[PDB]
Amino acid sequence: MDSQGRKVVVCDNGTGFVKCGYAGSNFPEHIFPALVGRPIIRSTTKVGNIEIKDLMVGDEASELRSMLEVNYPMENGIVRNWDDMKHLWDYTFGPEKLNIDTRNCKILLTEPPMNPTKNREKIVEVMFETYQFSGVYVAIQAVLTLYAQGLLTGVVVDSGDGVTHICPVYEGFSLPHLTRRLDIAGRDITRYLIKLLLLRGYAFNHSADFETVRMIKEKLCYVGYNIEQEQKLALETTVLVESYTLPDGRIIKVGGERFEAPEALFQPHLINVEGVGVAELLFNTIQAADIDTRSEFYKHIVLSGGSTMYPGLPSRLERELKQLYLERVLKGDVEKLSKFKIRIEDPPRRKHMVFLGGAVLADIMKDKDNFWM
Amino acid sequence: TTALVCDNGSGLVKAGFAGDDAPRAVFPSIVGRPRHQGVMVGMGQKDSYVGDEAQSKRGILTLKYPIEHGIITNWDDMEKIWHHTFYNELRVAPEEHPTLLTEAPLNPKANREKMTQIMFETFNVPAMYVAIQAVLSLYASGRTTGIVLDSGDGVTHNVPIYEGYALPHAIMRLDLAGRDLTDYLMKILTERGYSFVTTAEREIVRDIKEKLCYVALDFENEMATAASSSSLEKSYELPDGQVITIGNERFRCPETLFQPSFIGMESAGIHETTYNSIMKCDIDIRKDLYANNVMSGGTTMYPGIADRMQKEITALAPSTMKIKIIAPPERKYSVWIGGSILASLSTFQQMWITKQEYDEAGPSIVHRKCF
Amino acid sequence: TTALVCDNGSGLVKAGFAGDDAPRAVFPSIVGRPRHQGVMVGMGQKDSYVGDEAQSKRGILTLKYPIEHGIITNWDDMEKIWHHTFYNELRVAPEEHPTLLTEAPLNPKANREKMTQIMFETFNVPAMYVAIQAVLSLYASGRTTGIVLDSGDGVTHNVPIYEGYALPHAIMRLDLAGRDLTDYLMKILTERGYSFVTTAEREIVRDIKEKLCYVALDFENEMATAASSSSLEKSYELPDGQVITIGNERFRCPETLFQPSFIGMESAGIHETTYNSIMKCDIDIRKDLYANNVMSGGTTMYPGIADRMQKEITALAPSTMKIKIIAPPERKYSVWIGGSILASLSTFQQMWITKQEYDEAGPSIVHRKCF
Ligand SMILES: Nc1ncnc2c1ncn2[C@@H]1O[C@H](COP(=O)(O)OP(=O)(O)O)[C@@H](O)[C@H]1O
Ligand SMILES: Nc1ncnc2c1ncn2[C@@H]1O[C@H](COP(=O)(O)OP(=O)(O)O)[C@@H](O)[C@H]1O
Ligand SMILES: Nc1ncnc2c1ncn2[C@@H]1O[C@H](COP(=O)(O)OP(=O)(O)O)[C@@H](O)[C@H]1O
Ligand SMILES: [Mg+2]
Ligand SMILES: [Mg+2]
Ligand SMILES: [Mg+2]
Repeated sequence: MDSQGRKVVVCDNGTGFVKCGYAGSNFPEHIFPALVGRPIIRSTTKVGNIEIKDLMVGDEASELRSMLEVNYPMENGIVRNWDDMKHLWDYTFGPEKLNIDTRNCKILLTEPPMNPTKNREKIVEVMFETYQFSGVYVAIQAVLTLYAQGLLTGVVVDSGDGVTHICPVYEGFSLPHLTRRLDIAGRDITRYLIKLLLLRGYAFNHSADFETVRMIKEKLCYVGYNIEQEQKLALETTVLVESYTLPDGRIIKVGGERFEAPEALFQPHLINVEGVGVAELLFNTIQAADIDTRSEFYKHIVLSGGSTMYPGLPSRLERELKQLYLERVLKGDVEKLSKFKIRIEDPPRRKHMVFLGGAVLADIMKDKDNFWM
Repeated sequence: TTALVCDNGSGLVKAGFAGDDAPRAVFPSIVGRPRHQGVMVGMGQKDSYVGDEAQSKRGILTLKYPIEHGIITNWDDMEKIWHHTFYNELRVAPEEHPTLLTEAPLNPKANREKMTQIMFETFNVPAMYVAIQAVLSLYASGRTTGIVLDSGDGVTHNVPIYEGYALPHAIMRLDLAGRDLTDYLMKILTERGYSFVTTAEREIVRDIKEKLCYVALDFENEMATAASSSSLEKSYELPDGQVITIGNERFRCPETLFQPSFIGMESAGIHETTYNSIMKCDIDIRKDLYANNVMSGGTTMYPGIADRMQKEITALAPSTMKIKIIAPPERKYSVWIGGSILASLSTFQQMWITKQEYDEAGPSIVHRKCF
Repeated sequence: TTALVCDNGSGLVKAGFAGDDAPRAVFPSIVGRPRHQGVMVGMGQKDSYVGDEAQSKRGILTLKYPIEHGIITNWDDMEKIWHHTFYNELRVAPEEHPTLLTEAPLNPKANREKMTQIMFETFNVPAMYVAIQAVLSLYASGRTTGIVLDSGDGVTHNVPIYEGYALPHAIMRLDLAGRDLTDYLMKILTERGYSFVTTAEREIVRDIKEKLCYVALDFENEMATAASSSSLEKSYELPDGQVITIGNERFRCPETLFQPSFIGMESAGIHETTYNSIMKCDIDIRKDLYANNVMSGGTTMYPGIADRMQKEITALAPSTMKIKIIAPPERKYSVWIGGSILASLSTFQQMWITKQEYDEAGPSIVHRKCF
């Protein structure tokens, strides 16, 4: 912490989850969803004795969502409802949760790359025009991964809730032109899972329902390692079928949808998106890099963001890269592939915007923070 | 006290102490400027990387050479190379140590003057001397007669010497040398579809040339065989593991030395150029300039290049006298070894340039001690 | 009897009968295959659209271009384009008509050989020839000497010519052209909050490149003035009726040609490339090339490109030389009009690869007869 005793905070401003903690903490103290919402009377629900404020925000708006019409202020990394966005931060720093409650302590911001410039600039306005912060910085979202991982060279794969990014960094140099986006992220996988359950005859349609299929997604879904083996095991045997309990207690059952939904990351054509799956977009990025740098990117693939948590994703991802390298570099000279040293950093800790390297290793007291000006 | 010996070649700098048998440091004469913005703390970036530090990191660095065709063209890089030479490779304080430098012949006098100035005016050397690269090779090969053939990365030059006396009027120089054979290889590889482009890749094309190319003993016969047999095709493995197959290209590259028309210039090949030099010398000494044809420099390392020379010179010379190329194993460092001899010898100390004389007379002194 | 002139460049295919003044047909070299399952049995038959159908149906098609950087990459799709060219677009069957194809320099020879094999085996043409695209552009001008600059969709290259002699060593090429300028526009529009990502939408971003972008005569003045006011903020309609409007993105894309470091390539821009090629030419040619820069190809259509290029070379070249830039009004068709002139030429009627010569030598004949 500062020699002035000031504290420093990180907000990921995540499109789905705000994630907050003090500088140097190995954990966030508070994880909560970015929902903001208003009370709505619904026929299908008994109105409780629990008091509902005229604006619920954050974790409270998630548990009481059954009474609430909920918005996300952030979509695909761009603020799309600026008033709820203000109210989400006004909740974050208030007496509740991360009670700094003050101008004096510093905040780090994380912006996605290739972000429409006005989005960045309005944040830098309100941080100094409303909270009147004493210290602010906006960091390249990709580099924070490598700071936390303790690396300087590697290609960062960063699938959040809103958008997926790939960003190479080579020995600390930013290579910008090798940036890529893929418009598949945790939100689209959720909507696609809604459709897959609709075929199985469960209807979900309320905004309060979106959180429920997210909780389904997080607990039952996984990425197929050999997609042919998953399909045969679904066709031949019943074991993939598993139960879940909805809020009203309906004991719904879900089957091969557990893997058919996450697979969209490798097959964007299952959703409407026309492109290439995460593995092939990652491979084309490395192949575009200058020829000597490729040798290191294959050894330092680095994973970030909650949509990378799906069981088996590192294993599936490694398979597609090995097969791509066999097909297109070794030109099918199969036995040579024993020489292809490839490695994926997939550390089980993977809310990978932790703050240690970005704050305390960058300043205890310094002229780097932007300041009131 | 011990002198330093330094061969400031375009291509590879070679430096070491006098009286040692081989250079103590060899490193590429490249200064790299990072072409991308750094973003990380703890990176340790700086305004430039040099030598092995640059070669080993070129995926970020726009490599440029300071020396073009044997002329120093950017003193603000060359000063950094010399700085790297003394303090990082040899780890020596220069003000203690006099130094023998090298130059090619027919090099513009402004280059030699600025070079001697930088030595006294910034590194504060006690004393120094400038020797012609060719001349040192006869020291290395231990003899006092021969037409020296020396070919670096940036110059090919020929210097007939007899009875210890040089014949300046018969000096012949060509700018076709190792780098133009690298660009040529980089051009012709486009025929097989390898699009090597930009400076960080040119160093890879060099690594192919430095390992797969060879000199044909009968060019059109090798062409006909390459056009009909895969025996001459070889394969090389790129840094990402993409293998490539090379053939016909392998010998069509260094053939350029014997047919400079391949790179578009109408000067005669090195064989005709060496023969011209002999035929321009005095009649009596020709009979043993056809012996003692001493090769030097890394561009003479190609397999068979000694033999192709012997064949073609024999086809040009009268048959009643005998050609014999001299081609040491050490020839890549022969120039430096020749300096390592010369700087160690007695009878050289009284003919350094010394800082007292330099400040008295200025850099125009080089034309009155050196050759 | 009559020859066919067929500029199978990347981007837009151009074909027509020799001697005609402008192409009979031009259409995009794209093959469009359906990205949804074909399910309306009946009219919805076609499994692969080519050309103007694919360009039109693009909403449902994954368009792809079978020529990448001037190198043909999918030969089955390329065959469909030629088949479309002869039987559907020209409506003349190939068996009676010799074909003039044309190609960029330093392409892999395998491209030239297979293109010929397809011509004799599949379309069964009487004879054919493969001119280099640059000299065709020089013919169209009615010009005996000049330095040609073709800037296609996929390749930009300089070829200097004097008295109709070519200078192969001075040929130089850059793989940056109208495609990568479009892909860069398809990034920088995201800075403003649009998003184009599908292959069909890349056709819309090309369209806006043609209509709104221009080369800055003074880029840093243009940047500073663009920040002052909406005076540049031109507006354009998407097919959906969404309206987009653009500021400094108008010139930042064209500027990539002069500062390739925007797309991260290390090569110099087209101005410094042009001057570098003249410096490779023989010295007495140079004065006459400065008076006869001839621009060609669609990428040279941007407003002000002739003036900007003149300014850059005038600064870079010796101040006594009179730099002028030949930018014909019709220069988009210059390559095809040049072919139409060559295929009419009474001397050229000997130069064809005639069928029996391929029947003798196989595909390798192209390296004997063609330039
Ligand atoms: N264990 C898990 N398995 C699968 N998905 C998860 C898991 N944990 C979180 N997610 C998903 O990851 C997304 C949130 O990730 P996060 O990194 O917080 O995105 P952002 O930081 O951009 O808000 C949500 O879609 C959430 O459902
Ligand atoms: N084994 C080899 N085969 C072919 N060419 C070589 C080989 N080794 C080096 N070369 C070429 O010979 C050149 C010689 O340059 P160098 O010897 O440094 O010149 P100088 O005589 O000025 O020191 C090298 O730059 C390289 O291009
Ligand atoms: N004003 C313009 N009119 C037409 N095409 C233009 C214009 N400006 C730029 N272009 C671009 O020029 C390219 C067409 O060049 P093309 O004729 O294909 O060259 P080549 O056929 O030699 O490859 C396309 O990318 C097109 O967008
Ligand atoms: Mg996130
Ligand atoms: Mg040397
Ligand atoms: Mg063209």
